[PDB]
This record gives sequence, C-alpha cells and structure tokens, in this order.
Amino acid sequence: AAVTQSPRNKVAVTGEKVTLSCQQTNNHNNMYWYRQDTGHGLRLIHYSYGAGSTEKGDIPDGYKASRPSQEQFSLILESATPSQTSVYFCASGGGGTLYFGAGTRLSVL
Amino acid sequence: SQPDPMPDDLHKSSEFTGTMGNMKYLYDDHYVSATKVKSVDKFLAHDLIYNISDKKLKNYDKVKTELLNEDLAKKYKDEVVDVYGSNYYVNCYFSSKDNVWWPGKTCMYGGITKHEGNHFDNGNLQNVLVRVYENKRNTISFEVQTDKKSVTAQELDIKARNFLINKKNLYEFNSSPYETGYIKFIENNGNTFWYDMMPAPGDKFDQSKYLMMYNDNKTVDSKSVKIEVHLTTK
Repeated sequence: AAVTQSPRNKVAVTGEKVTLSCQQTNNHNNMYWYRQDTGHGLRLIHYSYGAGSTEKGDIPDGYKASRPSQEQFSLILESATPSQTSVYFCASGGGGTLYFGAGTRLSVL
Repeated sequence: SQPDPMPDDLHKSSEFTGTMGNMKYLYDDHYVSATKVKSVDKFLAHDLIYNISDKKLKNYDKVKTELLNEDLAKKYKDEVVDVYGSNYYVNCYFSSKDNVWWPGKTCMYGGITKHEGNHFDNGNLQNVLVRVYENKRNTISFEVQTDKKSVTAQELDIKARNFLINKKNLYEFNSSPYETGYIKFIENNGNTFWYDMMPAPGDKFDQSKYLMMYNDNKTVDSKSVKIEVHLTTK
C-alpha cells in the first residue's frame, strides 16, 4: 500500500516513550502525522517537506517527529500522557495526490 | 580579522518560532565524509559533484557541494580531495525547478581539502581545543579531532556542535536552552572570524541558506587554530 504505519494498535503506560513509524512507497515529498478527535476531524501534529526537516502542525505540543529518509516519518511521544490516547494517521502527499495510512489506535493508561 | 559580535548582531532563539530540530539535524551525528575522491560532474559552474555513498542510511550516492564561485570550483575540480561537511535534502536541486525530489543525491557547501600532503604520518589525529563560554564564563572545554593539517572551519564547527548537542543540549527538537551563540575561530597569524549559531528570526528555518555560509571553503591550520564557543542563556 501507499502508506503503512506501525504499530496498528498500542497500549502504553503513562511516561513510556512511544514512537509511531510510517513508511511510504510512492516517495512523495510531504509526510504528515494527524490525530483524529473521533466523531470529528484530523488535526495536524507535525509534517515534513523532505528528509531532515519537520515543521509544527496545529497541535505540536507533547510530540516530536523525525524524517530520517524520504520514505520514513516517525512521531515521537517522549513521555506518554493519557490525553495522547486517540487514533493517529500518517499521510503522504505530493504531485496532486494524498494518501493515508490505516491508523494507529493508541491508549495511554 | 572580523569584528566581534555586539548582542544586536546575534540571532536570538526566543525570536525563532519554528522547529529547532531542523538546526539540530544538521549537526547531530550528521556529516558527509569521504577520503581520496575526485569530482565526477557538476550542475552549475560553482559546484562539484562527487560519488559518495551514505554509510549510515541509504539516502545518497552522489553529493553536490557548492563553492562560493566558479573559480573556487575550478581549484578543486580535477583534484584528489577529502570532503567533510553538513548536508541537506530539502531544496537540494540539480536543475532550475523548485520542488523537485532528486533521489540518491544530497547537497552541501565547501568542505573540500586537497588530499596529498594534508595527512598525518600514521593513523594520527590532531586535537583542537574548544573553550565554551556560558554568559561569559568558561564552564567547559573539550577537544575535537581531525585527520587533516589544513581542515575546513566547517568540519571543526560541526564536530564542536555535535559534541555540544550531546553534552549541553545546544539544540533540542523545539528550541534551545541558549538565547544566542557564536563560534569564533582564532588563527595563528591573529586572524579571527565567527559564525552565528542560531536561526534567523521567524517561523521557519531554511537549512540550505543557513549552511551556504560554508561555501567560502575557509580552511585553518588544525595545529595552531583556537576555537571559542560563546553562549548566553534565555
């Protein structure tokens, strides 16, 4: 598929370091990490325009991100809190296209 | 020598609102290094392209380095050289069009020294002392190492920042503990020059434009050069 994110499901304890990985196969320039309110919309955490570069979305607080290569973009919860419980979507975009991953359900208890 | 900075000459991290991780990236265990290579191509008249492969990941097989001008590129074009510098991908272009990905390629500025006669007798390394000043107090000193007699300021700058990211959190993903920073080099003949270590104010950091200061390919005598890193806290 266009975008594969992992893990698909994760249960974490408060204060553990959680990393979500996302790999694309169409090599589009832009990658995004969204979280979904649920019953509502996707909110942008961080995005990158290319390897070595990330920029803050609408809700960056509490997340870091790394784009170590064109194909990989990872979201980093240094110290997991329960407010970070939700569904996470990776996206890749460019050349008049936008693809989504299947979602990561994260619960921080 | 270049005149020392007044506080108003220095970028302040408080005035930068983007992701400081983009600056961190350029200096945190990050560099192109090659030994005994010769350029294989070019794009524009001021740049050289080398066959250098990413040893860490597999992000590139070619590195384009831009030099200040065409005559600096001509100096190195057919020479066997070593290369050391900080590379970038965003806006790394091999034609005129903006927004083009060039797979297998990365870009950098300067970083070139003639290979022949620039190395030490054995597997020997030269230490260069770095003195770090925090709010005008020398709180920490350490050495960086190079295999070169004539080494680019860029390579020493990189090694110094890399150490400081790791020991003093010089740059972090979101911001920096420091408000201002400059790295000053003091040559044997009394010449000094310095680089601002903080991003220009605003919401975004252009990595390519920041690194372009290295395009003069400034070299120093690693045996006699002195380095001071001057930081102030928020």
